[PDB]
Amino acid sequence: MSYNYVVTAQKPTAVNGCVTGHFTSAEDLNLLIAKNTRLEIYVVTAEGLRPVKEVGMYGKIAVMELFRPKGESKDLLFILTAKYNACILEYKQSGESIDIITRAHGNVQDRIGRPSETGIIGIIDPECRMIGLRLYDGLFKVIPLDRDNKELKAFNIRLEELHVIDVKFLYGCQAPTICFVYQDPQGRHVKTYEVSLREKEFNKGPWKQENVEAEASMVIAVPEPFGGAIIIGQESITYHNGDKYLAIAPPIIKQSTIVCHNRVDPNGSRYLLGDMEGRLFMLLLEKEEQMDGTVTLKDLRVELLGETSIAECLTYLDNGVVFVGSRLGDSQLVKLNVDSNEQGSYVVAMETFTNLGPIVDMCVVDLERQGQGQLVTCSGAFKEGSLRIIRNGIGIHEHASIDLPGIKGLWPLRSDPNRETDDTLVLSFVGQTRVLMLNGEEVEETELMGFVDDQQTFFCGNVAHQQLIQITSASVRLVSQEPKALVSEWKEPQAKNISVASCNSSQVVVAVGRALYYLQIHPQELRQISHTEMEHEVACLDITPLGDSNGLSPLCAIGLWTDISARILKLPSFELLHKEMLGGEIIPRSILMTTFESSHYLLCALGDGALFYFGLNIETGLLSDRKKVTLGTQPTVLRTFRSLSTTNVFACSDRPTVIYSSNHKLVFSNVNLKEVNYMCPLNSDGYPDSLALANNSTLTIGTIDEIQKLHIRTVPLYESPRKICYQEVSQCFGVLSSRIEVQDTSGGTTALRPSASTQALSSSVSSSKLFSSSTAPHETSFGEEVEVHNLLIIDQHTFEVLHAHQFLQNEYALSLVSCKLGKDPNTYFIVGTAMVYPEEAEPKQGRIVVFQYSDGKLQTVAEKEVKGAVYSMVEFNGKLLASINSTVRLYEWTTEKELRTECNHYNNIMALYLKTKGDFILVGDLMRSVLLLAYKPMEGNFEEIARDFNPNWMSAVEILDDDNFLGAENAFNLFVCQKDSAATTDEERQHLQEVGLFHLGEFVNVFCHGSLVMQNLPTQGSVLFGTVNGMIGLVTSLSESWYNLLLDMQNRLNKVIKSVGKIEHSFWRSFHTERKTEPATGFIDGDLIESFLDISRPKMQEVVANLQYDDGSGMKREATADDLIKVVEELTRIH
Amino acid sequence: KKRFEVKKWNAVALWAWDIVVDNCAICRNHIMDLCIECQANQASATSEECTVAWGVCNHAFHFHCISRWLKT
Amino acid sequence: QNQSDSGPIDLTVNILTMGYWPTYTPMEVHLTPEMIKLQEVFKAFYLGKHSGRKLQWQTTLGHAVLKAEFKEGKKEFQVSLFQTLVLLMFNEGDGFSFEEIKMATGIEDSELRRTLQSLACGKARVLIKSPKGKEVEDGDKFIFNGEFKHKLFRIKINQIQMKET
Amino acid sequence: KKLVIKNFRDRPRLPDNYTQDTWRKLHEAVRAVQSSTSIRYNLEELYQAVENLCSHKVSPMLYKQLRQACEDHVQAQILPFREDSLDSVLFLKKINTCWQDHCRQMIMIRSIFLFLDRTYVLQNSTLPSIWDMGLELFRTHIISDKMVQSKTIDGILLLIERERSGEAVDRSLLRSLLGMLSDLQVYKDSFELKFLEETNCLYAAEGQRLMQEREVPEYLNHVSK
Amino acid sequence: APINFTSRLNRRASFPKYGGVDGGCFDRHLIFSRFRPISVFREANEDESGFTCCAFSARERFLMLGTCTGQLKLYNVFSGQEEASYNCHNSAITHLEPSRDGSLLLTSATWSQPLSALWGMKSVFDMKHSFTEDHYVEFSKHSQDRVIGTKGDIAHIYDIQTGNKLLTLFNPDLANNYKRNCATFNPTDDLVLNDGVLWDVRSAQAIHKFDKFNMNISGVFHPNGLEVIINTEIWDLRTFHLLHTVPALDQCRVVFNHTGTVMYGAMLQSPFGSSFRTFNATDYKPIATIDVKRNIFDLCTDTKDCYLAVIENQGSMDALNMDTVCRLYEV
Repeated sequence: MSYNYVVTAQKPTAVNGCVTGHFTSAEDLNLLIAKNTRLEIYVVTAEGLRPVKEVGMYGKIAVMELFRPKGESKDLLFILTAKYNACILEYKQSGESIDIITRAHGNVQDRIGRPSETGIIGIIDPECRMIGLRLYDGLFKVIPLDRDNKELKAFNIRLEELHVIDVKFLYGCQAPTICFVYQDPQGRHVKTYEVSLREKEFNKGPWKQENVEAEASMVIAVPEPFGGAIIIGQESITYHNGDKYLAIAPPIIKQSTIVCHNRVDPNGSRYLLGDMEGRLFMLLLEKEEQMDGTVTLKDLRVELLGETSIAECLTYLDNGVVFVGSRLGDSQLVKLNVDSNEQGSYVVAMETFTNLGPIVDMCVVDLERQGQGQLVTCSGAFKEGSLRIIRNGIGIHEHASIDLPGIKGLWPLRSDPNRETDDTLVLSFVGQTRVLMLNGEEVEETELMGFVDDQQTFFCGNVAHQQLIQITSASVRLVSQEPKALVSEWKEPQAKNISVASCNSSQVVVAVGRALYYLQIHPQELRQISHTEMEHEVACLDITPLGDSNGLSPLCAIGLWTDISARILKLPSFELLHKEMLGGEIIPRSILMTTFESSHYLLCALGDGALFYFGLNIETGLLSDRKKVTLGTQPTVLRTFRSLSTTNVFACSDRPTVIYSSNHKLVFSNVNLKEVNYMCPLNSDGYPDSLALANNSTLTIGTIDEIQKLHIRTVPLYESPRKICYQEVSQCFGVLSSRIEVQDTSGGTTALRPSASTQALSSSVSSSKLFSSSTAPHETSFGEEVEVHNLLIIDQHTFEVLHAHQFLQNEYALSLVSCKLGKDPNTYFIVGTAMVYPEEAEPKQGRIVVFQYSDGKLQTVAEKEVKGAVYSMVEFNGKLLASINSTVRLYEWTTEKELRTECNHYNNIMALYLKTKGDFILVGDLMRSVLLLAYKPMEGNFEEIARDFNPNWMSAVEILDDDNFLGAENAFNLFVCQKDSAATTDEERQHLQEVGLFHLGEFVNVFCHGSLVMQNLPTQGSVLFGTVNGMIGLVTSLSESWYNLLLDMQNRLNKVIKSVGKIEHSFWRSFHTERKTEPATGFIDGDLIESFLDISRPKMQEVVANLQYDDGSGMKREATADDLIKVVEELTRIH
Repeated sequence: KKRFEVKKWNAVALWAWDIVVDNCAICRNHIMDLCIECQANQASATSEECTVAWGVCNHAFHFHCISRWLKT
Repeated sequence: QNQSDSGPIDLTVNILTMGYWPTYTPMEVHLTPEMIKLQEVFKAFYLGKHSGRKLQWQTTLGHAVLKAEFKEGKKEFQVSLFQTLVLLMFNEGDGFSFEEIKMATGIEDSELRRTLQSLACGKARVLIKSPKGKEVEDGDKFIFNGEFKHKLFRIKINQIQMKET
Repeated sequence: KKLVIKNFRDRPRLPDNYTQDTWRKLHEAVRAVQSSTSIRYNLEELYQAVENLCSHKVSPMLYKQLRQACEDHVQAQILPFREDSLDSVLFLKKINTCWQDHCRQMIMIRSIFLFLDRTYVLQNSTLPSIWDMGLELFRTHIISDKMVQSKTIDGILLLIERERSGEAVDRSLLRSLLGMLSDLQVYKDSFELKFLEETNCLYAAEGQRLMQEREVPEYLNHVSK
Repeated sequence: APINFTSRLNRRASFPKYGGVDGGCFDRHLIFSRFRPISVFREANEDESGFTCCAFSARERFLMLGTCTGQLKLYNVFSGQEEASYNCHNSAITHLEPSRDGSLLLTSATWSQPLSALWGMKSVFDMKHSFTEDHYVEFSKHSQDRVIGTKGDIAHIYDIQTGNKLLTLFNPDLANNYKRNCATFNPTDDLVLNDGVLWDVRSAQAIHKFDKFNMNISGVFHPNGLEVIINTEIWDLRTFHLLHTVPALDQCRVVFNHTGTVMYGAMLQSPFGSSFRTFNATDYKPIATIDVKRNIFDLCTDTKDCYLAVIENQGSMDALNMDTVCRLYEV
């Protein structure tokens, strides 16, 4: 009954290849970015790469390409999913309305046989007769790219080259030929053939198999006039055409492995090649000329263009720019010049894009102390390896700032009666004021005749009848805009200094301690109308007009001292209408009568960091349905502003959140800003739509965008990371990472490049000799490489490496735990290591090493020998629980500061993962899925409780409950198993029975509980996970009623939410393993649930047709297009 | 939007073990070929008169190569 | 149901052992595209469980429930597959000859004569034959019985498919 | 983004007297609170003085001044207890009143100085709040005093031993006074040990006597009682 | 492209499916090279066992074992407890195989008549058909209503609805006269391998004849629909070309698992070897020889590749002084 809800918390980023051509129009230059199951369509212009349309398909994409099947003006897009569902797609733009029209679709899988080890490879004939694919062993599938082949009928050609490396359609031949690199008894060769779908045969043949570099893997088809193909290996490139070939072996490619290529020059003369180290190369084909006019190749040259991010895919776009896509790092657009720069490079970066993966590890720590935890992750690979910090703040867009400290208030004034915009900004300070004249974006200090700058100001602003007003501790000054000079002044009858004041259009309200006055504003007069006196001092005043009143509030908001209370009086006479108690020893600082959305509320901020909110009945002065929330530590000044349409308020505090109305409730979220003590809305000529947010140090002007909420800081390591943990003692993160050294002619390996682990403020190396006598690595092999692992001390605020501790050569750091152990109060970083060699399929030796993060040094505390490699470690009841090969071993930390083994368990194949909860241990395996162990302290040993009988290869695991284990496998599936405690026999009781099964299409690498939300107080829990594509998902538990509610909802939603290519949702959702395929069950596709809001109303009504959902009372309630939105919102606000 | 619309349809089909059963239990040779004794003037010179029969287990066989065993 | 959606036709299949049932003559007829897709899928389903087989569809044996819109409302009839094709051919318009229907439905004349002999001559007529009589000729013109007065749903008009000839 | 202010006439240093005047009013307010008297200045006026004074590298002025002033008062409050009058009812009333009045005064001061309390003081390792500082001073100088702690604990335990003997005692003081010692974190060090030693002695005496009073009774009834 | 688990597994973070290169083509050599015994099945109320063959049932609820006396015994797959016992033949059972649906079981004896038979599994263990000429019986691979029996070098194919013989495939001149000929279907059920000869199931003529590499093992088909092994020779069943040879398959009763990724079998000449081997289905590259040190009568794996059920003789391999038990090893 372990039902779960699954959503994407962060959209996938990994550039799973790319496609370029003329998709959006015949003339446009297009680029499509592959994101697993999604595609983002862009057009490139002089200004950069701009988005066109975001689309999705129900399935992971294996093949994507553009073609023009003789007669089309636009390219058509062919897509084949990992489930073998093919389609032909046409881009359609009905003015502003953009979508994709499916012209053909159908499955192209072979029912009996076994798939190619190369995966699904699909290529298109340049003459566009057919698409050819290498799908099965010895099986090449060809599908006519016709207009009438709606079902995509496929034909099967038997291939002699059973095992191939890379197939591409060839140029320089009228026939639909393919040139490819393949493996046979003669080594690797390049060969060609003519595909024939009607004959189901391969005809010959541009050329015969010819010898290529043993490491050859890539084939480039070369456009006419050259024709032919280019073969690329590790150290050399060859060009083949008929019975002749050219060859070159540049040292610049020899040093790295080329991953991908892309044609630049349409005559087939120039190609871009790129590696995984970040080098981009230009391959130039130097042509000759024959007596018959034939174009042939004379030679091959490769130039190093410069450095880029990892070249997973290259798509040359325009008149110089190429997109460098990476699923192993960040992506970018670089221009290829002719004239070299000061570095000798021809690569000029234009734009860059961030990729939040592959995700290696994750941890969540609140480094801001806002209630919003930030996720610090290990991501990327090679030179693109980095740490990233993802924080959930609705981004602020800052336009200006000024260094004017000691501010105690700020108000924009319209000093020119004939202008709409603000002319000046008035600032109040501890014991003075300033007035800044606004000149577009620039400002200057000015002086107004009616303005005071040698007194503290409580309030300043515009009032009715073209007037300015200022209230100081000394007096109330009414100023006319025309002269910008005083016309009337009011003075306290009690001869006391003003302690509270506020102004509005038709009047002001002031107080001196207890005494309270109502003064009306006339064209040139301040007229006292009425006054009273409070039992206790006034803490705050607000008489902002409510409803449609002519600048006059019928109500007066009063905060009070001593008793700690706020009340509503009828302003004209100060008659009590309503009162509320606020607290004990805490005084209110800000009381408002204002609006959210279109409704009226009363607010009250107290000097304990908490706020009150009340519904406000403006006609009667009554409050109802009050709320209390905690924002920060400061009394907070609450201020009203208008947003994109309706109004909201902002918390001017140490925790600068914005408060808005949602589901008939006032809710809030933190803004990505340091601190605010005072706020006012700004509408000037330079800043026509912004807020001026000021604190006691500086003033900043900007907008709360409410567009971006998740902000990512990237901190490059230039080395692949491995693990991350946090220690509260050193106020730092512990990070494991791996840098690469390579072998040259003498002395073994040496650093290939600089990285964070060597570019440290401090460093050290392990001195352990424990496995000295047993370490005999291949340090005498030219071109070979070694991983060098380090434990880093990372500053929690700066994320610089404060210390880098290197492990022994060929010592891997596989696991990291942050905890205190045994009776030792100190929190330590525990690193699980292993001795790993090229000859050892399985490790025999490793160790558990405990370190202390002390300032700029990493101090070794303990070094425990283990038998096998320590692959995983977790905290377990004050003890260190570690997985060493197949054996799970529990270690006790003694007062001697060293580990000793208490007990173990090894009834498994390999103990791939560890997670703990109390005395329960979840062990992941390679072919046993999830196993459950428990510690039995009464025996001092382990007991096997249950196992999943299904031999799943786990990619990651997590514990959902004592009898419930959630995890994901290498088959790109998610599942949850439950121990059958209700069972009758042991076969059943000891079985962790699959309850739910769901396919993600994503390979989950990391699990951790928690989410990037701001904590201010349908589904329960929050298991977060990261995948190899930068995707971050979130899984929460469901009740029986909500599972069925959402289950019926999914069935309706998939009827109208059409995929690209008309590919059924039943394909992607189905749990797909090596042994069985099953439809999703026990899980909700929460992305489908959210997607409801992205369809037109008529289709929303189709979804809710006959849509009655079971409820906890047992009632079934029908739904309407608007009510099923409410359902989405109920889930949205939780996950 | 049509005068007539189908709501129910019960389709009917005949089921046979093709089973590459264009062959024989006692004879081997394809049922549409000559039944050994018709490949030459053995049982008959009239090779064109060699017929095919069906059984009760979703398959066929030559008439001659099976009925010849009735005497046995 | 796992194909993501389904057609308007609530399809079932009768699978007959050739060694038990009478031999029947099949006809390739102009089935609604939805019927073609669905019977092909059902064929695919059967032969994915019991492979190495072929299924010979008998369009003469199949039957359907067809709803017709009259001046008195939309009523259902129990019709043969061939009667269904004959009647469905009149859902765009009428005034068609026998010969035209034969070509339009793709069935034999003998089969069409029986379908029209019931549909346009018997009780609860769906079609009206202009040359009033019991037998059906090539030149006979048929129109839709808009003036259909009846209270029963799923009226049996397919006696010909359960009666000897 | 930085913004430039042209012709930037400014006043980065407001009149020294303003800063000192706010400081003086707040110092006087503390003195006005002391001895539980009324305040000449309004609470809001003083609060604003705190918000105004508590500026960059200025705030320490106010914390040090209130701390010393509070200390002076706390030290003065030792004297009313420097007596030989071990009155188990009156002494306890006086010291409990001292604490309860002190708490109220620290609340009044903290309320006035709430801005200081939640900024300079709260956001600082080992800056105790106005109440916490008053608490630490109160126990440091008054409760820790040999005369005060001796009479406080003796007054409490003497009423308790009397209660065990069947006397009627002021349990309302025992409750409030032990609440006071708990707040100051002194109960555990000065009271409980002397108390349990004397109380345990009573239990021993009670057993030996009570069992032999009511004609060798079903004594288990006395044990439970 | 690391060899070691620790490096390969860490790479999964950026290189999914498995990490590094080869994947299963390498990792299968770490798991199918490490066998350890977990449990053993023995006859109830007997002192010593007489098992000769075994198979897991269709739903793997129990292990089905044949005895030297022609009996079938069903044991709880988890507990090892005998649940049922039936008579099938009057002599040692050479083969047992369930349908995927589990309705019926194919059994056959080394001698006792009927040599092969169709027995019901559902409700009642009755007979559907008696085949007095078939030494060995086996289900087809795609359409299991059709079953193939072996009579010397002659294939007999029948449909189990009645057991009626449908087609036969044979030729005494092409036949290699293998001692243990076990005629079998290819994955697409349109070729039969019979005594080393590949038969065209659509014409009943030989399509190809393989050389008599061995005298005992006639061969087994690979699930990929491409490769067929004749003892050691790996042939292309589509073109009949020789692709590869693996001597480790010599006298090894090699069959494949559910996924077609693992191949395994016992060694032959009480004509049994004392060990069994596992192979990588990728290319039949041998993974390991498992040092059982007991003569092995038979063996089978399960769907989940968890335990291999091996019938081992713990006695002296005599006619009477024998103890053949089914010992299960974890991969």
